[PDB]
Amino acid sequence: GKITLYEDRGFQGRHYECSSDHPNLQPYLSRCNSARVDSGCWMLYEQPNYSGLQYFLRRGDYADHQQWMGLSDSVRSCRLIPHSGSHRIRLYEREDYRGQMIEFTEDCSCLQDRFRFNEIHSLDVLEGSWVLYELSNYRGRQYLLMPGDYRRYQDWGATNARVGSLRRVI
Repeated sequence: GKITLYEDRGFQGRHYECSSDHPNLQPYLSRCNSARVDSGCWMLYEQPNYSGLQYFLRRGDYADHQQWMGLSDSVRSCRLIPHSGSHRIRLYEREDYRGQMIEFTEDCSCLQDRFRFNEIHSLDVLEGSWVLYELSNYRGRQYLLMPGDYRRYQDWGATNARVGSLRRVI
């Protein structure tokens, strides 16, 4: 993977290129307002160490932060999302893998239609990486989900359990 991040819109100003995860971009960028993804899928984070608000980017050129649905000019860490062979995820209504479970192998743009619930309290990512979205139709806060077990919503970097949609990283 390869991404180049720029301080100003339109690929102008001081920039930094990456091909791997960086938990601290602050020595290289004082702000970020455009990006060019040459290869790979990436998650940008507002704070260091992969915390705060998250934004998913795929190949292509993003001339300002709004083009990745960002809400600020702050990008302080980034992840290269590893390639996914297949996709499979189990979502649970209650913490620690209790309550109603539903398994997905495809995208879901309205989780509420299936759970008849508005919140997910634990999940296991069996195959592939995914992005969970707070709102339906891939809107609101984003949370990257990589293979692994997540016992509580805090484990995917959320401050509440609200979820509305779910997409495979392809």
